[PDB]
Amino acid sequence: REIVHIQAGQCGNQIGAKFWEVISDEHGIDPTGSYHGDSDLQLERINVYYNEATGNKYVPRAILVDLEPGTMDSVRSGPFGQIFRPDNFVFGQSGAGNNWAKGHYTEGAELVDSVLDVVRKESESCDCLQGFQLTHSLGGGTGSGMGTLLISKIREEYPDRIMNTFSVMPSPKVSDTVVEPYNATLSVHQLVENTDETYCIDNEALYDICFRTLKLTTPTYGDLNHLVSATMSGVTTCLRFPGQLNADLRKLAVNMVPFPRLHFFMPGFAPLTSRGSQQYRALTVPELTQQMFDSKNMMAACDPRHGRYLTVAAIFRGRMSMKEVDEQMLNVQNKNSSYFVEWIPNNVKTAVCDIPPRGLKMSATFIGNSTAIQELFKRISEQFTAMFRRKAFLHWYTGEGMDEMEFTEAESNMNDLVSEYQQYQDA
Amino acid sequence: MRECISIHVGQAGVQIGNACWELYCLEHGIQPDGQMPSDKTIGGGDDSFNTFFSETGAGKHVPRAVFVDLEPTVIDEVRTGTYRQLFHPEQLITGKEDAANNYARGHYTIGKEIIDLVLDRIRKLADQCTGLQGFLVFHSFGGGTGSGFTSLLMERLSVDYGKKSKLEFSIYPAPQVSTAVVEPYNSILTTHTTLEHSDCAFMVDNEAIYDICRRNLDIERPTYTNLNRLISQIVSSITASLRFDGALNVDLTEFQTNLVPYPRIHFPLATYAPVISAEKAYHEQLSVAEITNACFEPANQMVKCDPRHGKYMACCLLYRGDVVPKDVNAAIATIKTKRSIQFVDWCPTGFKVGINYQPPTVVPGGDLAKVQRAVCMLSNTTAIAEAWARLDHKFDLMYAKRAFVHWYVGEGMEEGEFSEAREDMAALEKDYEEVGV
Amino acid sequence: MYTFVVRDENSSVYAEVSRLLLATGQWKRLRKDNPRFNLMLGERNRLPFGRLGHEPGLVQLVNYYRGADKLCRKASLVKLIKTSPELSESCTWFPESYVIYPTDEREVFLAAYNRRREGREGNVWIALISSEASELLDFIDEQGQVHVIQKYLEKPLLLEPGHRKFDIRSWVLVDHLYNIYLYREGVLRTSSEPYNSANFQDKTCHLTNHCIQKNYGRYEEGNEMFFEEFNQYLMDALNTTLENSILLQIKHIIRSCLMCIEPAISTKHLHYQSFQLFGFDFMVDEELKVWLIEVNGAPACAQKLYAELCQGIVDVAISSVFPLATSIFIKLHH
Amino acid sequence: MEVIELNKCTSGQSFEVILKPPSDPSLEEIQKKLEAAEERRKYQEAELLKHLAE
Ligand SMILES: Nc1nc2c(ncn2[C@@H]2O[C@H](COP(=O)(O)OP(=O)(O)OP(=O)(O)O)[C@@H](O)[C@H]2O)c(=O)[nH]1
Ligand SMILES: Nc1ncnc2c1ncn2[C@@H]1O[C@H](COP(=O)(O)OP(=O)(O)CP(=O)(O)O)[C@@H](O)[C@H]1O
Ligand SMILES: Nc1nc2c(ncn2[C@@H]2O[C@H](COP(=O)(O)OP(=O)(O)O)[C@@H](O)[C@H]2O)c(=O)[nH]1
Ligand SMILES: [Ca+2]
Ligand SMILES: [Mg+2]
Ligand SMILES: [Mg+2]
Repeated sequence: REIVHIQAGQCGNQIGAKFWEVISDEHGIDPTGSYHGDSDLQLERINVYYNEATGNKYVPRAILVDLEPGTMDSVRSGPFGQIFRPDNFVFGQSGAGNNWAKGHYTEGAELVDSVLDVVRKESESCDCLQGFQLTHSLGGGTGSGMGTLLISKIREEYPDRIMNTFSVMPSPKVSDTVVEPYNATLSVHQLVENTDETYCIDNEALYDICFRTLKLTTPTYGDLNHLVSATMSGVTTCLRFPGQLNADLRKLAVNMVPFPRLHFFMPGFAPLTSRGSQQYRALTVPELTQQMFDSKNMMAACDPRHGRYLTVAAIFRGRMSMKEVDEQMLNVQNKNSSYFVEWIPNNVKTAVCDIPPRGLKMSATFIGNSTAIQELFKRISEQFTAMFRRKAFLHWYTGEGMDEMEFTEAESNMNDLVSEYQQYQDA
Repeated sequence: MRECISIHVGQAGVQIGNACWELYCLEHGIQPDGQMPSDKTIGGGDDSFNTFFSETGAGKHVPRAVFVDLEPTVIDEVRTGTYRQLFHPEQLITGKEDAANNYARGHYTIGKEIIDLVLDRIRKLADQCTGLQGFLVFHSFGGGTGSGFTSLLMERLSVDYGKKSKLEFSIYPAPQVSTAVVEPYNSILTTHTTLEHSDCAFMVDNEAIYDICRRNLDIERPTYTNLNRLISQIVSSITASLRFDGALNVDLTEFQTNLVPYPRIHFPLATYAPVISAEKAYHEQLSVAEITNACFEPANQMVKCDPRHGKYMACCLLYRGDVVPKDVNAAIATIKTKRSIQFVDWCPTGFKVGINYQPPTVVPGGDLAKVQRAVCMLSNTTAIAEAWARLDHKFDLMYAKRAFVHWYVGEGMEEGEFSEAREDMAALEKDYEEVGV
Repeated sequence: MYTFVVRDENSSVYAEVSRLLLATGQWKRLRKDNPRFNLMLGERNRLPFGRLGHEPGLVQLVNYYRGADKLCRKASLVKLIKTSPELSESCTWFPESYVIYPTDEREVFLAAYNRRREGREGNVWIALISSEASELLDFIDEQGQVHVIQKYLEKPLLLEPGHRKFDIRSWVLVDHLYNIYLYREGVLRTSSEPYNSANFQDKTCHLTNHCIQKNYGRYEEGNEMFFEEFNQYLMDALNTTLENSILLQIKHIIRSCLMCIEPAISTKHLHYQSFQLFGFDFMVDEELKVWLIEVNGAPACAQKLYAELCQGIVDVAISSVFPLATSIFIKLHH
Repeated sequence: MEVIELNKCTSGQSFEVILKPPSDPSLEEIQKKLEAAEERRKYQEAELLKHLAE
């Protein structure tokens, strides 16, 4: 089951590049594209993400997209920049200027066909394509505007394939422009309809974690991306290595999505660690279980005690007592059963993988479909309404052909999403 | 001699099939390459073991079995397994993508594009038979393939083989090893559609097997391999009468006659004893009275329930090892005065007993210790309905909110089939109630 | 931190138990339909026993014994007593009874009715109380449900002053190990009006229910004499104790009834465990010979004894299975 | 008490002990169910592509 990776825009390509850097090390692949590992566990399901060439060369099944060559040139000069298939570098020149309209309707529409030709070329090589995964931000123009355009056009040509996304949410604490709430709201509207799985990666949470927890006075996008690549590696573990639980994109969706619109997941991770700073003490299983469930470890700035878990997917990595894992996992549910909906029996599913990530003897990645995620969308909606009630900064969009009604619709659909999450919180 | 074909559907069905046929080969002395030195009728015959094995002129004894799975990874391990020479390609069928834990995807969507192929591959086995009794179907309740494709197959077999009997070996879902949250949906759906097409079904709750492995074999975290090798011993005990010389349950029709007075109530409870750890340093071999008494302990059942608060319709005792009728009758007499065994008024209170002198075989390197005498009790007790109650409750909880329903409707299934399936289960729970109290 | 649920709101007894548990700060009450519980204070009808002991990582306990209705139902108790070899055809401590279905063993009942009439001895029975078999059979058929006919004890022990009638209520607790614990504090639910031997129509001095009586509160408070007073009365009025003259018979009948059904309800090797509080109702004749009347599967306690008993339940039936961070019972050994 | 139908052989022996006496759809319909569900998938996919076309 092959997965086609796509990364759009500045953010998408920077986390996307970091992602391929991390897992390539886990799969024993070097920047040259050659395998140099010791375990066969690394190569059993390496076909999910990597295409194999002659001489046993492994090339990422990745497509790099951007409306400006700035960020993508940095990738190509980066550490693993050479591993990527050069023909998969599809880019424009104009940029999107943090404008959703430009990325979705004008500037991006001019480039989207070139991308879909690459997607089609990869898909035809697949023995059994299971779906796609996208990495992008929702605050910009390209990754947000053109990203959602690609998703819509991919669904049209591959309507029976799973669409997954790693969507970075904007935050005033880490803000490029004032029009990010606009771009985000417009994008959420698209994600609710045309994705089966979306990992909500809040920049607010990534900042607070770096500041409050990791004690980084002034975190950079690099510090933020250490957390993302760690999370991205974890949530895809069950897909990249032999396992029984959530081994493919579809089975994951069946177990995580009780209702089609409610498919926005809170990622969590433990132990939280900063770059460079190596920890010498390995966490006990009770510590991993306690931390990965704590709000301070969630990648989405939401309080899980303000909502209820519809479904949960956990994955412990490293060498540990799987019995102790089963016990601690059962202990959480039994101690805090109120925070798990009773009308979905056994909604928590745990898995274990022998291979830990780099730097850590053991770790645990959390994936939760909590109703408390609404706090994220409500936050975007408030920042959206604050400007939209005065029609502020709207001329950037109407100049690209957009009407005010399209904003009102996007606003209404996200407020609906909030109310739907609220419906199952009081069930 | 009348032949029996074994169908293995889904991951659970295939992997359990591997455990059973592995065990069969060791019981009959058949080697991994299929050669059976003891069989002196080269190229054919009509012995008792021929019920499960056909024969080639080359002297190979191949299982009368078909393996089907909508995803190749599992069966591929059979194609390259230690018994790869035992079967032939036409017996191993594999699709591209699985049913993704979805009944509707395994039954309607993906089930439609392979049902004709499987039946053809089954017909090729049936043509090699002189007197086909029927089929033994191995599958899970939880899986999309095990649930979805099985029900479709069981429907077509009733059309293509109307006169033939069809038995089930079903794996009842357990959270401790569950792979999906919607397994309760898949279980009710496949039960409803298969009910009228099944003559006798042996349910095995993974929960029960899981705790037996932990309690009696001292395995902290039982793998599927640990579960399966134990299950195969139970299955072997049940099918031993079809593969060995005897006069009890010699054909499929007799399973229904002896265990299933009422058609819908065709879920006999299985209880096995003794289960002993191979790593147990010192073990005192248990007697006929002790192992027979263990057949009435819920901790030894394939499904955890309380037969005391129900009623029996039938009861078979299948022994393997040093056992004679005299000891059994003495054991039954003692137990009868100690335990609560209530039969329905329209049934005689008795026990059909079967004994094979050959003690139970154990897989070399397995977790089970060799024993001098073992027993498997097949009792049709209304207490097994507790499993239906557990399962239907979880079904009601999720369906009240219509959770995950869209996955099934998205495959062309109607939301009405959910309620129709649940209504059939509600009637089934009532049938058990009328007979039980 | 243990967890529990409540599915019987009318339970005055376990309403206090739930209160005590929460007051320890180590027990948390969940919702009715929350399956992740350690303890279940279940309902009286259709308690789902089949859904117990199937939660991994949880040791589950329930305050009811499955199958214990065979002892707590009048029609069942008679059958149990008459069929069970341990209790036999005619145990001396149970009144001669018969099971009668509305239009079974009606013919058997009349056979014994003749001996009493053709012997010129006491021939009064109870379902209403009467000495004519025809008056009774016409009453059962007129009600609708199954009833039990039973020999009426015509020579009951009578408390003085007052010449009254009474019945003893003993509270028994059976834990998960099936240890039979008799509560040391029982109660005599006495009649306030003098017992009338001739007129059976007046069921106010024949029936000693706490509701019927409510001369209420003349001799003792609320028609409830405790053991300290009843014992003192026996010593003064009969030169004997409560232990000797009655309690040995009570402890015997209790020990016998539960041993009889132990293998049918025991949760020794089960996937879930059970305990339960019973309320046995006894009857004493003039010769100080105790008679079993019935058993209640869902008994209520006496206001004075609620605190002590409800606490007692927590200690031996609950806290024994779920320990936290001299005794008021009498262990009937076996 | 009463043992009956005692049958014996080299492999073993069987018998019965009594303690106390007593007191389909056609191929047509199937193909109709499968194809009908296939149409419902086609309609659902058509409505999607229609919606996306808009
Ligand atoms: N006892 C036992 N149970 C198994 C085994 N394999 C899977 N199961 C159970 O089967 C249920 C799921 O069914 P599967 O057989 O895995 O799925 P499937 O039949 O391949 O159908 P798909 O969903 O299309 O993959 C789970 O609840 C498992 O606990 C096994 O080897 N032994
Ligand atoms: N065989 C008998 N001989 C004499 N008196 C009897 C009797 N059977 C019952 N009684 C009297 O009738 C009263 C009530 O009868 P019973 O106790 O059978 O009804 P109940 O079951 O509604 C009361 P509880 O709520 O305590 O269970 C008894 O307390 C006793 O005083
Ligand atoms: N975590 C993270 N977020 C980023 C990064 N770069 C931009 N963003 C976020 O994405 C938004 C800006 O979008 P951007 O990626 O620059 O738009 P695009 O390049 O035109 O698609 C802002 O809300 C930023 O917080 C990055 O390197 N890491
Ligand atoms: Ca031969
Ligand atoms: Mg930018
Ligand atoms: Mg499978």
